[PDB]
Amino acid sequence: HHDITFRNIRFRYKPDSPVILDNINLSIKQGEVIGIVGRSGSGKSTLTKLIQRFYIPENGQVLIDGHDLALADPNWLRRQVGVVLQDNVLLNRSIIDNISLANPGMSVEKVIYAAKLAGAHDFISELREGYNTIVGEQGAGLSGGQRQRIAIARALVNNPKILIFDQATSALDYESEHVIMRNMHKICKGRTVIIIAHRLSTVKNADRIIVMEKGKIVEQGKHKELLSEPESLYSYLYQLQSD
Ligand SMILES: Nc1ncnc2c1ncn2[C@@H]1O[C@H](COP(=O)(O)OP(=O)(O)O)[C@@H](O)[C@H]1O
Repeated sequence: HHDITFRNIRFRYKPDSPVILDNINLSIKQGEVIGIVGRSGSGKSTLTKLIQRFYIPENGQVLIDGHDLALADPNWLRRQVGVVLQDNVLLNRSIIDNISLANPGMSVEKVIYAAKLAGAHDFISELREGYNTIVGEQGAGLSGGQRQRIAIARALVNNPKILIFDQATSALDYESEHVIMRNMHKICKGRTVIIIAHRLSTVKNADRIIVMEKGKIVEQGKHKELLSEPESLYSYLYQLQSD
């Protein structure tokens, strides 16, 4: 059983626009943790946009959990996928409102569980106003790494079977980075995970790494296998990011 399948996917953003995704074929097993890497503009983000049916491919199919997304209920699909957004925590609103910003009438309990997996609960619980803390600046003063753990909690709150991490657009403080990496196995447990990675090192221990270039998957495998292809793009990108 594959949780996510792309078959022969062709996609451009607008009728005249350039083909961005060119005959993408991908099958991700349930519970697999996938890293997608590649230069900027290679199509990484577009791939995840298709998973959420934000856009519709001119050719080929996307299937989630067996189901062709053409036919799947858009509300169900929405609940099936949690996305860890970058820089998308509403400042004028409380931590709990921010975490439950999908189903506002859900359990404080479910909010807490998700913050705990995300490694946010401990810092939230030591705030004067706790979960009612208004996230925004002067109202509290949450750091960027703290807001990011809130973003993970948000993605996790409805217990999605698929979790997607959008590419990091920023550097997090060492403590936030540390807590997240320490909790990653708990966050991903029981879910099919896609991580769009800035630094290759981020997805070193993924079950499989997908290497995209100019809208195509050019290489795929575990890190060690990808580095064994002598002239691989993966090796080149790996060398470019080495210290
Ligand atoms: N909304 C959009 N409309 C038109 N082109 C877009 C849009 N979003 C992304 N693109 C383009 O599609 C290509 C791949 O984008 P993207 O999927 O974001 O790559 P990546 O995540 O690898 O950096 C780029 O040429 C980018 O400018």
